Amino acid sequence: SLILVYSTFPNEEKALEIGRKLLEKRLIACFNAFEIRSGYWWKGEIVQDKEWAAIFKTTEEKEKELYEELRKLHPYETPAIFTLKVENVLTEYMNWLRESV
Repeated sequence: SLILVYSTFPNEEKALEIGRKLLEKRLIACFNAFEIRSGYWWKGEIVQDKEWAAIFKTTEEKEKELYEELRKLHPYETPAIFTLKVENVLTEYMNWLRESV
């Protein structure tokens, strides 16, 4: 079925280049990326950062391969990579997604 894999990137160019590479490899059907502000602890201090998030849409069958490729293309050493399962999907869109990967 459809799965959404989320990650964050240091800038717009890196998010878009990785999404294009994943599409070139036919590992994902599409991506949606957007600018975010983030906050987290780093070296004992709370920091505020500006990043780009992206959601990568693909099938459950491609999840392992997508995790492996995305980890290998990521600029971050320990990137946020996690999966959100979906409960329903418009049939025609699910067919387009499945045919694409």
